[PDB]
Amino acid sequence: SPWFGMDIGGTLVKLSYFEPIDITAEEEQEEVESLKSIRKYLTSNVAYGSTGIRDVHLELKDLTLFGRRGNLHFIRFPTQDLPTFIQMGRDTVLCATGGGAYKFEKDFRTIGNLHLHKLDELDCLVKGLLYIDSVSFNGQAECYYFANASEPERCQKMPFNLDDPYPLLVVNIGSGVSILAVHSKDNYKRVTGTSLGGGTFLGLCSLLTGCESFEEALEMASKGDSTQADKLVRDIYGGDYERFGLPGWAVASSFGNMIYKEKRESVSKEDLARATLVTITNNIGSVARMCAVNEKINRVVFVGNFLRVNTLSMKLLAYALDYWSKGQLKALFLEHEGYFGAVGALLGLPNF
Amino acid sequence: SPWFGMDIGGTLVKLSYFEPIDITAEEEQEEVESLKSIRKYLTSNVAYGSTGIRDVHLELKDLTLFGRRGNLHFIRFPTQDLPTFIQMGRDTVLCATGGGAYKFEKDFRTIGNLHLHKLDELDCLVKGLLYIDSVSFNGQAECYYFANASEPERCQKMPFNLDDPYPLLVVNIGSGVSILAVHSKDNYKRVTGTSLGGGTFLGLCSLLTGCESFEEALEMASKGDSTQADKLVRDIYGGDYERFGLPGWAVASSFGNMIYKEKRESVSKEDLARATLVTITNNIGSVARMCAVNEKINRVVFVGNFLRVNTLSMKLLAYALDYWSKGQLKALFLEHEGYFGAVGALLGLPNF
Ligand SMILES: Nc1ncnc2c1ncn2[C@@H]1O[C@H](COP(=O)(O)OP(=O)(O)NP(=O)(O)O)[C@@H](O)[C@H]1O
Ligand SMILES: Nc1ncnc2c1ncn2[C@@H]1O[C@H](COP(=O)(O)OP(=O)(O)NP(=O)(O)O)[C@@H](O)[C@H]1O
Ligand SMILES: Nc1ncnc2c1ncn2[C@@H]1O[C@H](COP(=O)(O)OP(=O)(O)NP(=O)(O)O)[C@@H](O)[C@H]1O
Ligand SMILES: Nc1ncnc2c1ncn2[C@@H]1O[C@H](COP(=O)(O)OP(=O)(O)NP(=O)(O)O)[C@@H](O)[C@H]1O
Ligand SMILES: C[C@@H](CO)c1ccc(CC(=O)N2CCN(c3ccc(C#N)nn3)CC2)cc1
Ligand SMILES: C[C@@H](CO)c1ccc(CC(=O)N2CCN(c3ccc(C#N)nn3)CC2)cc1
Ligand SMILES: [Mg+2]
Ligand SMILES: [Mg+2]
Ligand SMILES: [Mg+2]
Ligand SMILES: [Mg+2]
Repeated sequence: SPWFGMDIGGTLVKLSYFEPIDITAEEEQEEVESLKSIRKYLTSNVAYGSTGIRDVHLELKDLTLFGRRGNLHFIRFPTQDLPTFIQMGRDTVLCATGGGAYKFEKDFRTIGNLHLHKLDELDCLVKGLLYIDSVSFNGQAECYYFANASEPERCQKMPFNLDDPYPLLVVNIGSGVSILAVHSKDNYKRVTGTSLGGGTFLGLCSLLTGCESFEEALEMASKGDSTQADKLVRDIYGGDYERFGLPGWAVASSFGNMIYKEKRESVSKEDLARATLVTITNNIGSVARMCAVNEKINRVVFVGNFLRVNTLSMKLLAYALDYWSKGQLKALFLEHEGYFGAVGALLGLPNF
Repeated sequence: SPWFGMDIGGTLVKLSYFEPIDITAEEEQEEVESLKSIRKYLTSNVAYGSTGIRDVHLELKDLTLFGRRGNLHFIRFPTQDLPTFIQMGRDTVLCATGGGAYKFEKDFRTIGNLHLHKLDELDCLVKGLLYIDSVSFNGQAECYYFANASEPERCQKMPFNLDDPYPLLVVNIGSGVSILAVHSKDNYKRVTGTSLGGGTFLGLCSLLTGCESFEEALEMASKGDSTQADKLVRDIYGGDYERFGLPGWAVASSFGNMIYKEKRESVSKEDLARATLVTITNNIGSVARMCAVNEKINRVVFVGNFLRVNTLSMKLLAYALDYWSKGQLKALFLEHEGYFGAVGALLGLPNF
């Protein structure tokens, strides 16, 4: 049967699909038409229906997996459209993770003889992240950081080696945020989480601006000035708060200048989108910083789809984590964004 | 001259005023008319102008201070109205703290011969909190907690003894949030802060609901259901996330159900006010919890005017801190709310 792993999150479904490329002459004969149809559909289209997308740039080419060679594909669609997916499937051993592996278990079982194996969303995240870094991104580093993140004229993406990845703090920014302390391949802990995550960005942005997609919210934020909404240290002190080393540009109160009616009447949607992005991103960085200090871990890797096509938040995390930790913590990022749980689920197939 | 301490914050000015009650016969004669006018104005009115308020219920009666007996009064007004206050003063040694002691230093000096002494906002907070607990609230405890905070039929305010108050984590929830680790009367550190504070509650509430006061925002929140806006663990899993002990009712994504247009169209202003309150309150509790764990401190006292007339947030902090710490941390509260910096500033008078 086809080799899939699926991570059904609170907002997005992520699917990893292994396309064999070593199909012999006899194997092609023995391939049933429904299976050939699935493989050709997945590999000849980059858009599936109105809301599924194959992230072609992430494809791992000529990967050896379970003793076969193939291409590993990365596909996403909204969890809201899982009914379309399941209806397509009804018209296979599925390793599935995320909350939706449990929430929609009975729905997957409407597919006759389908064998669903539910796997833990954070176990799959850790296994998938370690796996992808181990095999490399087609010979390039999977992990990167922003060098000189405090100096815009210098700041640039650069590769980072994770060959000995432990210990590692993993900050998974999805709908909500989970924070993991990883001590070895089989020893990690969920330190805590925060509810101020990607769904808070998208939900608050939607309420405040009328945006109707994540991409629109980011486009608005790129044009906005968060300081039109936020109350800064310099708005309270007139300058720095010197005694505790707080710069005047630091945010004292997110959205705190919106207590003034005349400021609410002048602020733009773009300013509000950027203030929402800045508020959520700084809170994630600060929680990660406190967790790293307590866990005695100095490498913090941020993953999850809050950061897909979101260089603004990545650079803010890189700058803020470095600044507020006095250079003791380093922000790291991974090219495969939000797909690690789906890969980790796929990697569970040999156990069944 | 009159004995005042003033804390000029990012949103509110707090004023502590000592009314002498041991005025002799000769002292009354030597009292100049402008001074008698100030004392009678302050003690015969509970509303000053359109926006100043004396919190009569907080008055400390027959306090011995600087060798005299008197009543200690607690007065607040918006920082936006400090121009009215200074104009009243122009038509004295002022110990002043908060950011506004610096921001408005030149304005205070428009009052002829006035001597301004700027004091640190967190030093004054610590000194004032320790002082008020030491003298008691007219014989009652200044500090309280909520007993049995997880059981609504039992939950009740009860006094707490701080006679040996160290160590103590102090969470100051003003416009922004400062977190202090207090080891002795003269040894404390500002552990960190968060920008998601009282100004975020009021500013976001105002944007989302059109409320035009803090009190209106709380009234709205009391009628709302935050789960109409928030995405809960049970919305993602269908139930608890058992592996990591996350109950289905926990918030996975604040405002995370507002990514759906039809839910934005059905949610009420009251629901949005309550979701704003819950989001900000849980984040403050969680940051306090992480700081307490790292500082090895098990008593966390929450102060600042985000919590004035705000039993909803106090009870949520008491429940959440107890729940998420597995009973290892206790939330404490103080009757004098947001006045500690103003008292601490007053206590600096003998140094000048
Ligand atoms: N399964 C895989 N498929 C494709 N490329 C891989 C895979 N695993 C690792 N790689 C990449 O290819 C490189 C060589 O891997 P590999 O052929 O396993 O040699 P090796 O690991 O150095 N020695 P060994 O594992 O003992 O045979 C690695 O450094 C990765 O960059
Ligand atoms: N096309 C998109 N649609 C919706 N959200 C997007 C999209 N692209 C990026 N995002 C962001 O990515 C977040 C979801 O990230 P993701 O890691 O896929 O979470 P999830 O697994 O669905 N949720 P969770 O159950 O909390 O693990 C959203 O909250 C958005 O901030
Ligand atoms: N300055 C004060 N003015 C009014 N009441 C006070 C003051 N200081 C403390 N109190 C309260 O009054 C009680 C008695 O205080 P006090 O008269 O100082 O006796 P004491 O502290 O027990 N002994 P001592 O300080 O050595 O003279 C305290 O426990 C407080 O509740
Ligand atoms: N009447 C009120 N007007 C405005 N805000 C109020 C009022 N009553 C309570 N609040 C809340 O109290 C918060 C301000 O608390 P407060 O401790 O006085 O901060 P501040 O000292 O002015 N600010 P900061 O400079 O950050 O210390 C506001 O953000 C509101 O959430
Ligand atoms: C799995 C993923 C799905 O989306 C996810 C679930 C839940 C959460 C939230 C989370 O993990 N939480 C723990 C820490 N929480 C608090 C709250 C108050 C106090 C105090 N006082 N302490 N901790 C909030 C929720 C994220 C991601
Ligand atoms: C004095 C008072 C006035 O209102 C006040 C000032 C400032 C603040 C905010 C504060 O103290 N901050 C420190 C911690 N911050 C971050 C941000 C990102 C990362 C990472 N990565 N780490 N830390 C945010 C601001 C509160 C109160
Ligand atoms: Mg997820
Ligand atoms: Mg090898
Ligand atoms: Mg203050
Ligand atoms: Mg005594």
